[PDB]
Amino acid sequence: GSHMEPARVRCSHLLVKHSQSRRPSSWRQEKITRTKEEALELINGYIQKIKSGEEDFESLASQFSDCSSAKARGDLGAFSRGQMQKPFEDAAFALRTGEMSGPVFTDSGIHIILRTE
Repeated sequence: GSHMEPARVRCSHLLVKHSQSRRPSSWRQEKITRTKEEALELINGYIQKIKSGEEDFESLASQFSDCSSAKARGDLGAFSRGQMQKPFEDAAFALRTGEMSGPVFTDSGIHIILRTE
């Protein structure tokens, strides 16, 4: 008598892209020439800060996300399943209040998912 995964969850997301993509363009830089390994270093760097509580995810997502989502704070409030990608959904809906998925690798870049609520 339980629901298969939550129906709606709130999770904030950060996106770091890399050269290997169909569009290596950012809002803070023209051509993203950073390779995957460089992106990994960046991602892991934030992942540690998020656990230790060095910098706030909202501030990170609003600055380090190559996507326009940075200006959207990085948070999308409570979202349903049919709003996110398959890998994102699996990770986001598997995070409880305080959990962080980490590096979600997609073709459009690496997404960091943190359960804010």
